[PDB]
Order: sequence, then C-alpha cells, then structure tokens
Amino acid sequence: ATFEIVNRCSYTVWAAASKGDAALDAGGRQLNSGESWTINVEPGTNGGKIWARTDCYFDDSGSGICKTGDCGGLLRCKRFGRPPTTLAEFSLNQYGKDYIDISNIKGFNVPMDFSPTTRGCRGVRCAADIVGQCPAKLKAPGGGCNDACTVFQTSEYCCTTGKCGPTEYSRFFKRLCPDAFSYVLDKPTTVTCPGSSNYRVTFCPT
Ligand code: NA
Ligand code: NA
Ligand code: NA
Ligand code: NA
Ligand code: NA
Repeated sequence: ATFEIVNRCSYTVWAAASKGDAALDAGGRQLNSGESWTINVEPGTNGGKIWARTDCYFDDSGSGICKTGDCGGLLRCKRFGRPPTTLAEFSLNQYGKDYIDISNIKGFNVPMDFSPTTRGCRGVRCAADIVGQCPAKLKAPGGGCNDACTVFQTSEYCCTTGKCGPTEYSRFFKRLCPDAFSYVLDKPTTVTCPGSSNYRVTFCPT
C-alpha cells in the first residue's frame, strides 16, 4: 500500500514510520516545508504508525536527536518515538478490511490529517492548536503537549488495569480534537476502509 506523507507546515519535520519492532519502508526522512515523500507499507501490516519529529539534528551516519518524537536517535526509525507525538495509526488487510485512526494518547506535537486516496471511506483530522492551548501542567519544555500518562504515571491515566475513565486532561484533548483518541478506553474513532486502500498523511493541513 502507498502512503504519501506531505509536510504543509512552515517548518521542517522529520517523518517517521514504524510498526514498533521494525521500520516501515526506510523508517524516516527529512521533509522541508512543502515536500512530499511516498512510502510503501507491506500488506497485512498490523499496528503501524506514522508521526512527525521536530527540531532534529543528524550526523552523516544517520545518528542524532530530535526534541519531539525521537526514535532512539536514528534518522531511519526502527522503533516508536518519544512523546509528545500526534499519531497516525493503522492496521491493513485484517480479514478483508483496513482500519485507521488518529491518537493523542501519546500527546500532540504537530497537527495532522490522515485520509484515504482511494474510494470507500472517510479521513480523520486533528488540526486544532493543541500546543498553544495546552494546560500548564502538560506543556513539555522540549516542545509539544504531553499526555497525562507520560506526565503523572498513574494507573488511571495509563489505563494500566484496562479499567479507567475520562479525566480533566483527556477531556482537553477530546474538546480540541473530537475525532482522535484522547485516552485508552475512549469511544473509538477508528474508520473502516476497504482492504488494500492507499493513504495520505498531511502535517499542518489547515
Ligand atoms: Na506527529
Ligand atoms: Na481517529
Ligand atoms: Na498520541
Ligand atoms: Na476524554
Ligand atoms: Na491527508
């Protein structure tokens, strides 16, 4: 399946793509303002994610650091990124269908739209100014708006036991972005698409 990743932000981002234990395609690449990078994701990929990283430096071997979304200091991500990270999430060819969503469970760094480029289903978007409106206690000094599990490490925010409810913090993310997951047990905003659809992830869509 193809995913076109487009940076409409005014600043450079380093895109990343991983399924947690391996890179998807090359795993990461720099996108200057306006640039597009198309990756190929194997059919059947379960639990894949795409995100933006900000304020990165990499040496000529591909090793360095980013202030949001860093994946073990690699340009070409093999693992998931360090919060805060707005997440485009997907599982492909699961009993004939694809499933997509956007999640704020690991915080928010960059606004995003995640839409199919083929027929049969709708896209989802979280493009509100979550960083600007972020509650004081969730602001990350390194940049972005952390989720409450990252900040406070409680069973209630991290849903450790699989029993948890909404919180003042989760309701902030849900108010600004109703169509994204705000906590682990949120009422799902997953979209079902035809199996083998293709997609576009756009950073700073508005
Ligand atoms: Na992101
Ligand atoms: Na969603
Ligand atoms: Na997230
Ligand atoms: Na909530
Ligand atoms: Na898009």
